[PDB]
Amino acid sequence: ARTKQTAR
Amino acid sequence: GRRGVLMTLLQQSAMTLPLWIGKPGDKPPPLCGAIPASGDYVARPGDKVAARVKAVDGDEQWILAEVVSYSHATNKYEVDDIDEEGKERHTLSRRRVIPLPQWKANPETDPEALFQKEQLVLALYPQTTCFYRALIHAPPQRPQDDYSVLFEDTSYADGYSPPLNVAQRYVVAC
Repeated sequence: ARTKQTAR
Repeated sequence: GRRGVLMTLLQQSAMTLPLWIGKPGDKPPPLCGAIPASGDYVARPGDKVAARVKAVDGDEQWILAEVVSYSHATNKYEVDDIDEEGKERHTLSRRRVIPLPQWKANPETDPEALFQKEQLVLALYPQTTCFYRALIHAPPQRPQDDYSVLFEDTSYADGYSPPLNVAQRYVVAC
């Protein structure tokens, strides 16, 4: 999965 | 790259979601837009879901996933991350699996099958494959339109993101 924390 | 493959896959799935086209007298079915699944519904292999999964380090996320199987012996699903990098097929209780809509609701014919302004939902956050708590800001006006949502976001002084667009495929009840 790609998380928000990774994304941001 | 993987980023592109992922975002492309998300678009594909959002765009191919069939529009519910009823005739006078029909109601929108379960899993058309905001209409919830029937009681004791079980998703089918291949169906897309939001799945509450715990990492090895304990972090819980609602991820975009696909049903692999359901065991009636144990009342547990297997689901696969739609991201290839997610190498673990997860075993989950029914309470950790929310079926995504199988139809788009047409705002021009079945507006009761859309979430209302200021409803709390789980919605897929842009550039990710995960769902987070949000309030509906505006429903779609036309069948191609996304929802506008306000995500809960503690990096804003008021606790909410600006309006962000999320397709009907990726907005479910919280």
